[PDB]
Amino acid sequence: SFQKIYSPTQLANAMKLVRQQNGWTQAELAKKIGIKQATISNFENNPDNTTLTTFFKILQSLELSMTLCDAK
Amino acid sequence: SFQKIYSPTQLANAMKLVRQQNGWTQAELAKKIGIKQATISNFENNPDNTTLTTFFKILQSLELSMTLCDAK
DNA sequence: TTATCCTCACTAAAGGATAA
DNA sequence: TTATCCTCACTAAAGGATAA
Repeated sequence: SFQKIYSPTQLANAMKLVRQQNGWTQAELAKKIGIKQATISNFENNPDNTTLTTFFKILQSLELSMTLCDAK
Repeated sequence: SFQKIYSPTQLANAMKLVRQQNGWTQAELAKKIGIKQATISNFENNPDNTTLTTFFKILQSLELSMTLCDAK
C-alpha cells in the first residue's frame, strides 16, 4: 500500500517503515550505498533539509523507486 | 504517463516538463509557494543538492504528489 | 523569462567516532 | 543498533538583484 506523499516527514516515515518491515538496519543500507549511517538517521528523523541525492540513494537501498502523480 | 524515477536529474527533468506542458513560469510557481525563482532554476538545472523541502513545495505548485514503488 | 550574480546565516554530509 | 557527537569543506536558500 504505497500512498500519496506530500512532505519530507511523510516521505521519511514511509521509507523508515519499509526499512523496518524488511528488517534492515541503517548500517547495512548505508554500507550498500556508500553513505554514512548517521546520514540515514538524519533522513529518517530530520528529513526537511536532506538532499535529493541522499533520498535517491536510500530509495535504491530499499529496492524502491518513485513516481509523480496528481495531487488530487 | 508518469514513469518510475531513479535520480534527482530524472526527477527534475520530469517536473520541468510538467511545468512547461502547463505553460507555467518559474516565477509564478515560486510566488505561489513562497520561494525564490532562483531556487526553482537551481532545482531544474542542478537538482542533486536540492532539499526535500524545496522538492515538496515545487511538487505542490505543480499540482502534483508522489508515491513510492518497487524499483523492479 | 530565466540563468546568473552578491551576501549571509545555516546546514548536510563527509571524515572520524561513542554509549549502552 | 541508532541517535548523537566533533570537525571541515561545501552548498542551498534566503535577502537582494541583472541582462536581453
